[PDB]
Amino acid sequence: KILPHRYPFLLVDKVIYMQPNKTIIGLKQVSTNEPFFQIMPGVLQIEALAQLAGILCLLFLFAGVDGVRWKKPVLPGDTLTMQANLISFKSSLGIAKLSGVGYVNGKVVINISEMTFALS
Amino acid sequence: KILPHRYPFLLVDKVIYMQPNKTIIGLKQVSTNEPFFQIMPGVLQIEALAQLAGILCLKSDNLFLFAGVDGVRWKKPVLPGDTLTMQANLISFKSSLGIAKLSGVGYVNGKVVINISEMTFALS
Repeated sequence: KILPHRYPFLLVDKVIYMQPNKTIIGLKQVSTNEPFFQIMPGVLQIEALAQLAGILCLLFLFAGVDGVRWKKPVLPGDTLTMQANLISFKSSLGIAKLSGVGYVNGKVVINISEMTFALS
Repeated sequence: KILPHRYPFLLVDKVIYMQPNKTIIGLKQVSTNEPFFQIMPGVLQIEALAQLAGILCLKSDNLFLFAGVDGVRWKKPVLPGDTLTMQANLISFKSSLGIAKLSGVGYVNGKVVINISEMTFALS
């Protein structure tokens, strides 16, 4: 099943765990045959985490990101483990914001304080 | 030529203005031709500027990797054919801890389409 993404390539090979309106965990095996291909740029990590967050929430648009630290370089051979948490949602100012964290071998390679998304 | 960027593409067609230790303006004419996508992914706009900023750090002096980014806001959508006008500003140079901080803005037809408060670079 596939849904939004302005970015052409979905960066979530698998949603291994999801809890409606609360949290979601997924992962990505970085192959040597990735469309954006050697290291996965942290900018595409934001993306992956953005998509996951979007999976959870499910129109939506990526309105902004805050607090991003790329502590480590993702390499082909690395499996990006990701978890995003819904911080707030507003059937008002139609805005939703979640936080995301990505790991490699149980170690944090990326941190995102808050990703903001807007309706339609 | 020159530049480290872990994104295969150089999202900056050309630097139309440079003031070392201070600022830099560049253009990116979004084309239907490219890889990312049809609308331009916000994250690549972070990328497009991040590279523009990097180009400036390189002019200041030394490898600089992208370590953090804050206060990013995507106001308007960038469509193909749009001419991205970006400008990064050198915030600091606390390269005690080997770290640089630039801010950045991108405009399309004189209107702000993206804002990045702080982009952090560092070590090697």
